[PDB]
Amino acid sequence: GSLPDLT
Amino acid sequence: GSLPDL
Amino acid sequence: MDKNELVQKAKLAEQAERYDDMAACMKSVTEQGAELSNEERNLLSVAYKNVVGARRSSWRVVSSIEQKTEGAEKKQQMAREYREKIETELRDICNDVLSLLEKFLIPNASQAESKVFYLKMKGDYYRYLAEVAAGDDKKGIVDQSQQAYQEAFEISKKEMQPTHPIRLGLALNFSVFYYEILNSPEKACSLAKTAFDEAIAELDTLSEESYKDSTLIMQLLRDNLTLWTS
Amino acid sequence: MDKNELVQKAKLAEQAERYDDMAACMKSVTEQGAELSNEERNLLSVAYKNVVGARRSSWRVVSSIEQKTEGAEKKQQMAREYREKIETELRDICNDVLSLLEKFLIPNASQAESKVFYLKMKGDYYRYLAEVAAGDDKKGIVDQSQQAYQEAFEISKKEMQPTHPIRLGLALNFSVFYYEILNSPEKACSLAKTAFDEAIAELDTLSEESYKDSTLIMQLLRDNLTLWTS
Repeated sequence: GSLPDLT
Repeated sequence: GSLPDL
Repeated sequence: MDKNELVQKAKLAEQAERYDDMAACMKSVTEQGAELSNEERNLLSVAYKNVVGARRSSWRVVSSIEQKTEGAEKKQQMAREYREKIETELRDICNDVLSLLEKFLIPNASQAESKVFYLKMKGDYYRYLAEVAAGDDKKGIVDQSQQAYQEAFEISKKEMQPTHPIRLGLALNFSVFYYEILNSPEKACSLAKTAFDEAIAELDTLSEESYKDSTLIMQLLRDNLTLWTS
Repeated sequence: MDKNELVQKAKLAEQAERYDDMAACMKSVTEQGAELSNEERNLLSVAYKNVVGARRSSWRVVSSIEQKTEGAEKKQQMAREYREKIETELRDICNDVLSLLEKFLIPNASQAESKVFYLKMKGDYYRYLAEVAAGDDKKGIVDQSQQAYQEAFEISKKEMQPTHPIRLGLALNFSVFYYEILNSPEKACSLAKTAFDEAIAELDTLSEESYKDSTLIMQLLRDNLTLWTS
């Protein structure tokens, strides 16, 4: 798991 | 709603 | 390429969710002129369902923004122009489908099962056009969707058993047409209820190839029924 | 066009889930040469995350089918040729991002936070190239990813608190680079563990604007840690 979108 | 994909 | 190579490239594209590729290969298969198998029929329907569905979903979002930006000219006009660009994509996709239907699929349908499948498909894609049409062209588009559905409906009623998944799926979308396009909750409900009741009285007639599709569509018919009555 | 008009169409495209349009508008904003705001920066990263993410997702599906069709020549060869078609799209997407990063984003980054964001982004899209690279060019691609991450890492450690979401997200993706690209689980675990432990030793430094992103990324760091230890 890489960084997902948190926008 | 309408028919989905199967 | 080879027809069967096209078909298995469409199957690859489906699992990769590359539906533009999927529709391009199933369109090429259709244009070779031979009647589609039940499997080829399904891939063509799946391909364009997703190609047009992306535009339908994006149209509804942008249309909602256009209506809620009154008083903000630049943003409303920007939303309207983007809505119009999505509409042109949507209309071009449905004309692509409806032209394959008129040149290849409907005229070459030898069995009632495929005739009903394709006339329903014609009703669906005119209904998708009606979702975005304005009064001028909408009346004729609505009529084109209704008469394809109606002919499919009569053929299915005479040639297919009440639990046939193709006949059940047509009743589902025809009922949706009545509710969403003609805004008649009564007729939508009575069509959905009649198809549900007549199917559930003959569950013995389910084959093992058909039972999971038929019972799902039955559940969806009853979902709409319960949503449209309360 | 005007910068603000480009940005509001990118926001329109995002809500319509038309990520090709979204990247096209943010690529145009970037090429005007001015430093991107934090909001414009996020819009560019979200847009290209989704355009490249579609190809990465389709690549993994097709690559897995290619791996599971050994012994079935026709199916494996079709999957391999389709994988190569997808690889070219993927490479063009990351070359497009990496050239925006080298021409505009990194050289015009005036703040340490922006330098860490774009150097991590440079590490990210070389990592996506390394995911599909083979032969001679893979070693150089892997090194470019590692050195982008390494420089972002050093700046982050010297200018940011351990609970900063950008520093934590960089540690997350650098940790993933070590595990999946360098096939080094110890270094991956040790990087993720240190980032988690250093954040939890100074939770006082958590801002209320950032605390939910920081605590989520910490949870994700430990998820990889626990999955990489099993």
